[PDB]
Amino acid sequence: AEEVSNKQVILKNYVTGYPKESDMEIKNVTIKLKVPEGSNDVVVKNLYLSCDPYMRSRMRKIESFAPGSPITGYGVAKVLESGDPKFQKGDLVWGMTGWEEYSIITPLFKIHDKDVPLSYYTGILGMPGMTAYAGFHEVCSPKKGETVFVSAASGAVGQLVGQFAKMLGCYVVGSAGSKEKVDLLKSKFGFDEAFNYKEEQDLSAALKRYFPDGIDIYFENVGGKMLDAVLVNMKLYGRIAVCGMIEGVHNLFCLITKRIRMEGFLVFDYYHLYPKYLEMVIPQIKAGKVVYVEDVAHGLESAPTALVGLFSGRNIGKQVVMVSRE
Amino acid sequence: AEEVSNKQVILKNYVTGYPKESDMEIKNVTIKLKVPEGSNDVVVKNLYLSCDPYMRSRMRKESFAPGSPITGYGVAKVLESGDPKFQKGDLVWGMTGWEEYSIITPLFKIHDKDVPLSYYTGILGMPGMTAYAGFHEVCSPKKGETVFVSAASGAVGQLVGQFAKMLGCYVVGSAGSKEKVDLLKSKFGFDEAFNYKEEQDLSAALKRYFPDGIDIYFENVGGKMLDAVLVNMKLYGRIAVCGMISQYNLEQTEGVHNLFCLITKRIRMEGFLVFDYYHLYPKYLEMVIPQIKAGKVVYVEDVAHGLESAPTALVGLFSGRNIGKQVVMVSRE
Repeated sequence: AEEVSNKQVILKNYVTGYPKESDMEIKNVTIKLKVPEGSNDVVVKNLYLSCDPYMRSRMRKIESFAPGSPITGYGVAKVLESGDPKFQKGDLVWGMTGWEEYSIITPLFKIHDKDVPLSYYTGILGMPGMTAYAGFHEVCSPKKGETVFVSAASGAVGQLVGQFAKMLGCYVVGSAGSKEKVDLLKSKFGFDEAFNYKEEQDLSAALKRYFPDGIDIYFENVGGKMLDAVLVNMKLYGRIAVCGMIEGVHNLFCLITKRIRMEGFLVFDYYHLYPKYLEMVIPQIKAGKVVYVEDVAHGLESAPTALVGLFSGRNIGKQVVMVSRE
Repeated sequence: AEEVSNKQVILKNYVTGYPKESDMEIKNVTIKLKVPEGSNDVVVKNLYLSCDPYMRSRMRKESFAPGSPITGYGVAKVLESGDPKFQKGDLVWGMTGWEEYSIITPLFKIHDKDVPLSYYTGILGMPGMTAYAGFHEVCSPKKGETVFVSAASGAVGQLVGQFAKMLGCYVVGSAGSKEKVDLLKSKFGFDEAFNYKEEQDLSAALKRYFPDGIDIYFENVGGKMLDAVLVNMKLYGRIAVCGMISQYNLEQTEGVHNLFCLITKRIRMEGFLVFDYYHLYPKYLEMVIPQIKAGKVVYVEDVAHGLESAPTALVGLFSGRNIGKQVVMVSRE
């Protein structure tokens, strides 16, 4: 069997406050590229690793990461060997993998379309795209002409939700944390309006300015004070898809008077709809009708920085790490 | 037209904290029992008035007006009508004034008086329709699911528990006294119940009653109770947000902290108002009335007598003096 050096990003310890580079280290080991006898494991060479916000919670003790082992997360990989009938040497796959050059994956999606850049299978064609589609299309049951608000709108998820809303004929407003993200939202992603929540003294007032007749749909990435501001601005029968949250919420009585449906979901419950997502979004990508922006960090050695950078909000759009070229 | 003296319960001032009896007064006016010449109004004699917790909010600056009668749901007899739908002698229920006689702009006609008329302020009126629409529709309940009902001895929660039981759900209720807890289990057939005041830790109390979590929360209370439920919900759990009674007498609301559970447990938490479900009211009556007459569905109300008791009845409600649904009888007829 092939035996190769394997660079890994190890969680050195659980993190309490500011996740920092020094909470991870690079370890170099030797791996044999062989399906373990008996198993239906898959042996892969990792090509891209996604840096996704949910991973931060996994660095603290609560399934969390383990000190001493590689970080894991969504990625794109090429199969080298397989004990699973459905994958063969040479297949391209996306799903959960290790933060390392080669992983052994236990019981993952096969990639069929390679006309698109492979990096997209960490964003629009991967979990963030499926998340936006599940929350917006499935949970909010949106209708043409409805008004839509997205918090953390410059994120991997939010930027898609906004474009999907536009594609449907909705009026769409986004919230973000810098001048440059706000301009990106309007100038690159086609949000009708956007605002820097940091510059507003009164979030409810600011939502009222952009939604004079109220909000039909909130794509919730934030919670707390932002949610309170959304609640008093919702239209009757308004819908809130609770995707992510980052202060006590005081305005829940608005759920009654406005008859709001507020509903949490997890993307992995909707993966049986992924083919039907690919059929909607792939042509849009081709017709240049849905755009995507991303920061690409190069090499595993840059991965600790990239991850801390994402957690920090120090980057524009989706953060990814390219593990190797080709 | 007949002209009669008309006692009225007037809101004297907007209310700060818990209402007191002195926030209201009895006034006596002369009323002409006549349909205003242009209108399709109905002239009614009021027989029963409901005391409902949502009224407490209407007492602060839709809101009630200082100097004017309190208004709310009641049961009344038609004396004169400018509306072909309603005839002299009809019994109706709907919004009316806290007074002996009201002029209403059309309101449900009552057909069955083989039940107590007071029932049309509760089990057969708005609270019963709320329990029905909230549990039967909003909660999408299934046999064998676990159900928690806050303010369970209240007018709405006491029905929710019995509906859940009829479906074969396992049902637990919270109330604010030993007497109300005993009632939930002995009369309303809740599987368990507890006095919220006697629990050091609501989250741990709910874990004890629901080892595997709560499928359905019928929410009447809000606040720390909701936070304790959130951490105890099952996967794809549902919360019908009906009322938040713990919140109505506060200058500012309490912060809810556990909404991250909506994500982890994929909960649907949905507000609703009975106004949107009155299309199901004929279905609800035709189901519930046979059950009432068979003693398969039970109700507990308190009936205070005379308009002069209404302030005390209303204040009492807001502070838990009543067992079950509070009503005021204005008159017999």
